[PDB]
Amino acid sequence: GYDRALSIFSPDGHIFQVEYALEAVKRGTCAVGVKGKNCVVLGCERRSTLKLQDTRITPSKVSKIDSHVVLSFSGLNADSRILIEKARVEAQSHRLTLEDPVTVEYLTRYVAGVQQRYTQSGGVRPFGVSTLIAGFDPRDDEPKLYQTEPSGIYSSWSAQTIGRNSKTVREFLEKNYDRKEPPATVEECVKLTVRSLLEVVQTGAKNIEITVVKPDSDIVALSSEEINQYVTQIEQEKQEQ
Amino acid sequence: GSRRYDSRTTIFSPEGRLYQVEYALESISHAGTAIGIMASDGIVLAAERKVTSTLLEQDTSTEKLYKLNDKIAVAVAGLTADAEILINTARIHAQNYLKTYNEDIPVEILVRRLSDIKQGYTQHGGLRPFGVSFIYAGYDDRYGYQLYTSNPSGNYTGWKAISVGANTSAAQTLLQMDYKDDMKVDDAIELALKTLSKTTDSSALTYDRLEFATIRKGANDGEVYQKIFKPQEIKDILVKTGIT
Amino acid sequence: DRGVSTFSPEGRLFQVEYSLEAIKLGSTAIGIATKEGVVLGVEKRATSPLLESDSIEKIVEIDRHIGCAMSGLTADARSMIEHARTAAVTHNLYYDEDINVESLTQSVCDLALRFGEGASGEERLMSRPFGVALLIAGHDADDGYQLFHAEPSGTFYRYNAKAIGSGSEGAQAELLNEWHSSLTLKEAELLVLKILKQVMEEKLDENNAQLSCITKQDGFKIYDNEKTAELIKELKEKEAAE
Amino acid sequence: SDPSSINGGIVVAMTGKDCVAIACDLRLGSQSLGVSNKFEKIFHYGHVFLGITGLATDVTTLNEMFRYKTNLYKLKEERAIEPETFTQLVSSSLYERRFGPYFVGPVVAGINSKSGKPFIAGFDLIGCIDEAKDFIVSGTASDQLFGMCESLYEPNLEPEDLFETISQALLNAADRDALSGWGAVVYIIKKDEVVKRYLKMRQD
Amino acid sequence: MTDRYSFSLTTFSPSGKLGQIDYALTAVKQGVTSLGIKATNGVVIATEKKSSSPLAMSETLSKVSLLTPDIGAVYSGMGPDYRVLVDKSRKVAHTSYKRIYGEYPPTKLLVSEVAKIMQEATQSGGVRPFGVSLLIAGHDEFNGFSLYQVDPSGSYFPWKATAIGKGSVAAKTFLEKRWNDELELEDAIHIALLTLKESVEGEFNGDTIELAIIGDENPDLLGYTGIPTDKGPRFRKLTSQEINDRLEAL
Amino acid sequence: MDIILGIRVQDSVILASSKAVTRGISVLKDSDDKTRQLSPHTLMSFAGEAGDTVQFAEYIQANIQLYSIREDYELSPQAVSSFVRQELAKSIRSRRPYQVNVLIGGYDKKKNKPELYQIDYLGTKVELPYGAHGYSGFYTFSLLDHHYRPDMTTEEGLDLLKLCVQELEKRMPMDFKGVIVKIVDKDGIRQVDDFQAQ
Amino acid sequence: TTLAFRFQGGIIVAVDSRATAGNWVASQTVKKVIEINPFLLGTMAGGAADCQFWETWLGSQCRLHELREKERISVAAASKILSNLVYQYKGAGLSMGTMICGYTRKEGPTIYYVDSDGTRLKGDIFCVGSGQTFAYGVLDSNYKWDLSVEDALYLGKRSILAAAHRDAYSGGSVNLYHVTEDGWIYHGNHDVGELFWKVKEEEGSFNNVIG
Amino acid sequence: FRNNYDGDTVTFSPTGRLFQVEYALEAIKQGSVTVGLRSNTHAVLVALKRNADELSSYQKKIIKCDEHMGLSLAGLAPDARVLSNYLRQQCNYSSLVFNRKLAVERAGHLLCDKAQKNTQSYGGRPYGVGLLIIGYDKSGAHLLEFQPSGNVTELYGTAIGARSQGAKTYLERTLDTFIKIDGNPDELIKAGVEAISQSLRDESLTVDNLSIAIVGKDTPFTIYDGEAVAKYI
Ligand SMILES: *C(=O)[C@H]1NC[C@@](C)(O)[C@](O)([C@H](CC2CCCCC2)NC(=O)[C@H](Cc2ccc(OC)cc2)NC(=O)[C@H](CCO)NC(=O)CN2CCOCC2)O[C@@H]1C
Ligand SMILES: [Mg+2]
Ligand SMILES: [Mg+2]
Ligand SMILES: [Mg+2]
Repeated sequence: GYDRALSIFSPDGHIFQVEYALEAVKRGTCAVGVKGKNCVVLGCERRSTLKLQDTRITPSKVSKIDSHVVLSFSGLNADSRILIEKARVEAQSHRLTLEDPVTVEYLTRYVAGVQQRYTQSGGVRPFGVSTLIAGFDPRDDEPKLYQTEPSGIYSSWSAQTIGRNSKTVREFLEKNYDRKEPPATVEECVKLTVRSLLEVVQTGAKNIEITVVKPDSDIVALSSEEINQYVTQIEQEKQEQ
Repeated sequence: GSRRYDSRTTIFSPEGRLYQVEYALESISHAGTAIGIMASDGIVLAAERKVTSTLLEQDTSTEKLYKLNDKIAVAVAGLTADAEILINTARIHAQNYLKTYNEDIPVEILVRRLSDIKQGYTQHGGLRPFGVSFIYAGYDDRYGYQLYTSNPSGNYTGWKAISVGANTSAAQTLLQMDYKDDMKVDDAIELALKTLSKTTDSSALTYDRLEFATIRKGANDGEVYQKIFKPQEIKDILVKTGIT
Repeated sequence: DRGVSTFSPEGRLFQVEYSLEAIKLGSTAIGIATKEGVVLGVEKRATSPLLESDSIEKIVEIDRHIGCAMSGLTADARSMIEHARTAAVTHNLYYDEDINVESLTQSVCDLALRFGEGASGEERLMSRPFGVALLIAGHDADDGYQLFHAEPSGTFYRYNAKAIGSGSEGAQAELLNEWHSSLTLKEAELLVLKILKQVMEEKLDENNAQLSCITKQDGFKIYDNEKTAELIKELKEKEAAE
Repeated sequence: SDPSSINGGIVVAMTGKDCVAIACDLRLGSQSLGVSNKFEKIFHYGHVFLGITGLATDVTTLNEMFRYKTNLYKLKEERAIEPETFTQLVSSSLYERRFGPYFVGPVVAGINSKSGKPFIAGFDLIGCIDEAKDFIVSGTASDQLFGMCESLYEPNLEPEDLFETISQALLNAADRDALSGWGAVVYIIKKDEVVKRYLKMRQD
Repeated sequence: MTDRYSFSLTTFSPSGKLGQIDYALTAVKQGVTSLGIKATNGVVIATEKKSSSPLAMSETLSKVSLLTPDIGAVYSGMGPDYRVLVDKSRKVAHTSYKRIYGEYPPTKLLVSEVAKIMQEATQSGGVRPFGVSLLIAGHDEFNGFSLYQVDPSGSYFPWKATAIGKGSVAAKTFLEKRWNDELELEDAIHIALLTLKESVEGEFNGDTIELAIIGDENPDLLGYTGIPTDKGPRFRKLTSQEINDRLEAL
Repeated sequence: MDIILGIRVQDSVILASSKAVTRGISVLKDSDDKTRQLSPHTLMSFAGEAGDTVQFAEYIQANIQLYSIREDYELSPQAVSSFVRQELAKSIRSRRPYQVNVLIGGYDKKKNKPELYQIDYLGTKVELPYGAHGYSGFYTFSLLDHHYRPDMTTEEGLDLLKLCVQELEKRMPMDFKGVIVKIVDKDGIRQVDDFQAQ
Repeated sequence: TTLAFRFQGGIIVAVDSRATAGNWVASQTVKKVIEINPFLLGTMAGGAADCQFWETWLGSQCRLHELREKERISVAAASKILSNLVYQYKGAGLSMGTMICGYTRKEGPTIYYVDSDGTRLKGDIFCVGSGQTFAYGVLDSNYKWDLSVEDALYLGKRSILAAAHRDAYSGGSVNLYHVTEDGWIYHGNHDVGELFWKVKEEEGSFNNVIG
Repeated sequence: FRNNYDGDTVTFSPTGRLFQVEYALEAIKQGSVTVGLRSNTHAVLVALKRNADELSSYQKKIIKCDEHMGLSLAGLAPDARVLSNYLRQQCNYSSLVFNRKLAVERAGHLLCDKAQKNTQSYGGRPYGVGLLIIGYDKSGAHLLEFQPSGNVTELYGTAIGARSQGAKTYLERTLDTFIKIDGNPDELIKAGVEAISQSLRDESLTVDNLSIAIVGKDTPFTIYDGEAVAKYI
């Protein structure tokens, strides 16, 4: 029944509900993705307003869509679950009918198409969610990184960040990422991600996760200590000066 | 037409918040306090009955602690009637999972589905959210003892100890103070009561204003038991912890 | 507020007028029709230098003899392009021939006014108009080479040349003078690049500006970055001459 | 063709002095070919037992279904469903698929926890209740079971005597039916404890 | 045409109140006083037959209603809301229970079903909440006698004794003094007639008072004989005559 | 019908499945793999009506693969079998039922035990030490009734199949073009590539 | 009578040109090959309408894949659209036996048999139609992987002629195709009318006929 | 006043008016001028087409509905597409079912009833276009004026759009002259051109600017554009 137009044009040509959806994304905990020569890395900050959690069962910020593609997000957590489930079903659907896993562009283009639809359908508000989608095409070694926003617009990024204080960490990456020589190693790619988060997180051992995605469905999340090492080396880079 | 009278319950503020969610959270902050504490050898649920009389039958009374499964329970904070609608569809999902796979539902799976239902009332349909927050205490053979929390926004998180409803700020500080990871169920019960005892908006904490549940794995069996404590059994455990 | 399909006292549909405003905030797009082909150019307009520019697809193929450039809320264009492609292929299936450029445009414009809250007509289930204009360009045996402007109002004009987006009223005044009936394809290429350079914020290079054409012989071809770079260098030397 | 004669199998139930028994064979066949010698036909929901003969897929599906329904029953009512009530649930559940029925012959058996009264009942495939005091029979050798039960059975048998009488009824009936046997199990049911026994029977 | 009211008319306010549910409780407060008392061997529900006009036949208006042969309801608030709730309550006792398990639902569950319908009117598109509170008194084999209160929100609670409507605050205070866990049914009919005398302004007799009990089975009210298991309904409305006999010993 | 054999030994389940695909009077293919991997330790073999056979297999596969990513966890063989049985038991009362019979062989990494489920197109499921579908069972069940032991090694298991396939090559009227043999154990699924003369 | 086989030099595709209405010969001048794109061929056997309509509809769906994904459709994915379509009409009485034959860089030369029963099979050698057995006879007893293009073309032609001769419901003429890295090449229309006598003389075969 | 009663078409004003309908009527006056007039034998449509730029086409104002009927538009072109499309179907349904050319009079009644439904139901909007319908049926030459209020009127001649009152005052005067141009199509068109040129001001009607249509006794509804109309400038 309920088909009230919630996303409409205002006199200055603006869709305020799509505008206000972006504001919910600004409020979201920060997330970043930097693609190396042979890898892509997703880094996501953890809040510190309430700490007595179970870190074994609390839903972590990077989701697997298929075995070769992953999706981090900033914005409303509950909204992000609905996009992830839809993307995970399109992954299996695509294999079933094409006999081949989705490309990263295809999976992105689908998620972008869903966000768009919820900006001109009666009875529904836009998703309060931007996504980073990263991975490798089947039998391909060229790394991929894509961004979607509530409007439904998408595009690829050498590196990018979304959420609270993304302004600051984009400035960092814009003067610390050389397109001529992308982080040649997995190690030095993870280093530039942690460095970029440490501009915003303010001393965060148990406030920074990293996930590393390599070709041929090779995805691994780093433990506290592994990240805790990269923090200890980066703070000795500053002090030695 | 009708447009004149439409509140528009599923819209964003200029700041990017969901009016009806925020206000529902406000509703839940005035409800009786509910506490979950997870130990090594079990989980405690405690909750405080908002408003009572000499004449309110406490024996045939359940307003805050409901069994969803034989391995999963919830403590409620908010509108009782709204909770019963969600508890009833949660009990059905658990049976649809048991019928389909011939295995009991993993706790996170049930919690995600209930959180997904709430999330819907937040993005489409034009109806008010459910003014309800749940503490889920459950066991399965993948993650063992699990304590989750869900709210009108459709968002869920896992916990070692957590509170919902009234005086959560005050309660969370007192748990963060005296919780340790090596804790035992009997320690947890004692912690759960102490906390309520100091966040209560009432004179004393008596047996007739309390509901209590434990999910233990009785060492003389090898299987998981749910105990929803009877009035006399809350009255016992109240004298032992030295609150008489 | 009030109805989404409501008339202003001046006899105009609010939501459609407000829609044309969104389209003025979009990146520029230019079209020029000649007897040797039709040329489509766009301003890419990346928001950051970390954005891989050639992931910006603001010129799409509809069929081999039809392509279109967009401007405004480009996400709204996806379902329009889907409808254009399905229509062109579905015409080919039913008549064993190529759909006319004009008829293709008429089919896209038939979506535009399908918005409302249950407007007494058919079943227009779409909350608002589209926030994007299209320059549909193509060739057919009947009416030769053709450029069309497709607004969210549902109207569509044929132009000899047309600009849409932020730079349009400036660019249009320039096309008015420069266009004649006996331009070559090469002339129209330099002319698009020239007018983009004028009305773009950034300095025009082969990364933030994309060319394309449609010729009877070769169909619809997006120009790769090397070919466009040589045409920017050619422009600069002709401007430096006099 | 006849969905009642593809897999084969039997169930019987008998009442005694403050006890009931329900027994079944273990055969699961596909026409002449025996396939499984472990297929049990007697389930329990609390203290109420249900045997189901007929098309084996439906036997499986109804057990899953009455587990589902009795589970939600216990959550809402905060007590275990009683035999008399479970009978009606089975009846109404079967009648609900009147024009596409489950090809089964169900049999309820148990003791009322409040009255101590032993109770049995059986049903046709669209849920007509048959509530005899004495005994209930079902499956491919029903005829045989009818003649064994009618001849062997007397009222007020003690559990240990009842066990002999239901065992001799089932065994001697299954050895005259091509689609039954391959082993059997007997449940003796009293107010407090319940004893399950596997019988030694001809393996042909 | 077509219900285009597909959106909630009850929404959270910035203070976290539900506007329409509070306003419904206000409408229930203006209502006439009605009460309930649970004895050891029965339950009594009672209210005043506030006759709108003396030309009106007060008998033809059942404020107290049989839901199942062992359950009864009474109300404070808007009588039209009650009348359709009793109609839906009797029919849900059949479709969601008696047509499945072949016995009448227990009190708590039927109450649960009433509560659910009242909650849906709190949340469903294009409706207001019901402007009543219900007091439901019943018996079932496994829970014995019970008494429940149901509010416009859908919330319900069990009571030993309580009142709703106009003089509830004072009626509740008077029941606290006089209630014990040893009361016989007669003792509770007496306390109910006392508590209801404080609420009534004008005449107080059998023709202004509507009072029913859940108690012993009434074989004489069954309609047929020859089935021993069937002993007849526990619900019995008291006659105009029966109330007056007990008023002369007040 | 086609040949669908399964046998559970000490520490593995072995599925053996005929390579022939025959429309009418012509053997179209002689190398058909009548099996889909559902999860890394659960395998499903299938025979039945021309189209339905693979359509059903690939549909189940997609659903199990979906469940795996969503929960980042592998369903027990018991859980997969119960899902598959229920899907068939719906299909049987639908407008056009899937006419497909399946064996599910899986290794339960929680119980550290192999499991073999046989399920017909009606939704009839049973756990067996050894199983078969179509006419094949008329020979193999009495054979295995004799030569089977529950404590057999995977190597013995394979000799017990070589004995079943020879018996079928002797006495059955169809040329089924030999079998493809797959082992499901603690280490996942591998294809015995040399069964052509083992 | 249609066949497709895979060898060293790509794929050979050969089809008869006869349409029947029972024992009435409707045509001897029919196309049984759909050229879907420069690298994709579909063969037609069965109901004339059913084959023509749905293989034309496949042609559209393949073109729609190129516009959407800016990539030539895989043989696997092309065969599977037709396969999945046909499977929705199962029981309704569609009748088609078809080979989807094509080259992609990713797959190499690939053949899919797809039939109206739902059956979808990859393979090196298929023969489809009332004439299939006659064609298999010649093809299966001369096939090597290592044939020259010239010899493989001939074997394909000679295998349709074979079935044109024996099968009352095949004939007219042989259409020949070769599928390489560079796409399909058409190797002409050969009227069985003149082909039979040229082959019988040159080959010394068909000794059963008086000539 | 007006501000509170012009939200939607389901709301009357206190004086008894429907503003959404009047606003829709307003879109017509902003539209380019078009003329209609008829004798006893032929019926003409002369429309002035309007171009956005000198680089743009002069948007098509005349649509053919059957061999014997068509119409000129002024206002929203997309609304003239939906209404002309509905007329094409009704002319088509009349031919296929009854083997009968749809009467111009009955085409009028059907447009009227389609426009009216949008003016009495919430969520809808009035059509934002005026149409002049010419036909030659069994009762001879006809001209109709359609208004989005749902009012349709059979006339000898009329005009709608911007400055339409000039052409309308001229036809009101020329009535006894042009009505008697029977069996002379070239003279009825001339008196149509001389009518529309009474409502010019900006420019003079050129070759790719003017649009003419004719229907009558032995003349199928045929549209003259460009070079074809050069002999009337
Ligand atoms: C090699 O094996 C060839 N054998 C010859 C032939 C004719 O049997 C056929 O299968 C051929 C397939 C080609 C024909 C040319 C167009 C591309 C497809 N089939 C026919 O020619 C077909 C026979 C046929 C009829 C009916 C059915 O079952 C419905 C199956 C096959 N002929 C027709 O369909 C005729 C066309 C000319 O009249 N029409 C009808 O049969 C009309 N009825 C069809 C069924 O529905 C009712 C109307 O080629 C193979 C490759
Ligand atoms: Mg036997
Ligand atoms: Mg035997
Ligand atoms: Mg022949």
